Amino acid sequence: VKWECPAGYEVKEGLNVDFPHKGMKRAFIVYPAKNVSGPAPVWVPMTGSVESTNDNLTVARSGANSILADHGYTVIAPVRACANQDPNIRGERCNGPGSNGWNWNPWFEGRAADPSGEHWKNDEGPDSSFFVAMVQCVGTKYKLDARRLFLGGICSGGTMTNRALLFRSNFWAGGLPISGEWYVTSDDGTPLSFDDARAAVAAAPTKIHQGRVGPYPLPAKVGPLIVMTVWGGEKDLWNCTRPDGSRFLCADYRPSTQAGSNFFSAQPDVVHVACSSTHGHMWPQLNTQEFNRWALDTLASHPKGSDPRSFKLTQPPEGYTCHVGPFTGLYASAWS
Repeated sequence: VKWECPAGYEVKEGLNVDFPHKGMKRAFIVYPAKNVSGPAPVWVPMTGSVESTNDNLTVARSGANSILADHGYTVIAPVRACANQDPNIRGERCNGPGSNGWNWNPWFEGRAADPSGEHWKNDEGPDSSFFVAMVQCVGTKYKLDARRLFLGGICSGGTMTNRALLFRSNFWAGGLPISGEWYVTSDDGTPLSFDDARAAVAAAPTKIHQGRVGPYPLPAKVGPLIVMTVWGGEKDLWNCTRPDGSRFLCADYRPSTQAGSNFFSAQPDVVHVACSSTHGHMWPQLNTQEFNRWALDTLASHPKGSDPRSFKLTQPPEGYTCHVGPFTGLYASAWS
């Protein structure tokens, strides 16, 4: 890791605006770690399609992620590009289909189903690179632990976490993709409809599935990481909204969390923890802060480069079931 900022950019505690990156002006919020001497672990939380970055950071039901600073983590939260640097924007001009080859507008987290997404098959996108530049810049003002840079999020933020881990596995130490998409495709990269992608995983629940969320094809080997994928249970689904206001099912996180767990579990230098709950499709609701503390501290117990064989999972808060490896309680096993 290299600690550097765009020439003349002065990082500060709180809201940072007009951060220059790839022709765009970005913003992010910093909460320095509390009760920590020396380099502090980093948490980069990302909101979803409707919740504002401020909601994700300060509202209990949305995760109140800024509170992790009180837990000894320097929190660096990026604002969505669609929000035009406003940390309070919710779904306005963000909650909907993406443009310029992107599938969803909240984050540059997946290539579109049509040919315009072709280029994103092997270009991480401006969000993935922005987060790296963001952390590297904050690191010039606050002492950050280069072996403990973690990012995560819910919904589209979870999808973005998946993409970031696949394209920058040599930077991040790990992540927490909570109910994020994988956008499963055929092995040859052909985009699949929601229904077809859903059926593909159901027909082969233990295989590694390609996906529009990452590079095509997925990398044969990624850098050292610890990834904790979270599924919200039977109700972990997302209903899109048509221009006329009507709603319709457009995402099921059972296949996407399964697919992610399959890929990361197969990786030799990646410790994958699969967690299941029953809160649905939103930030973990049961013992929320207990979960945030447990999850981040679990990730921090595996600094980048650590031997996966040395990892020791501890019991999660009541309301969660987790274990190392791919998900197992989502689809019936073959031997069954």
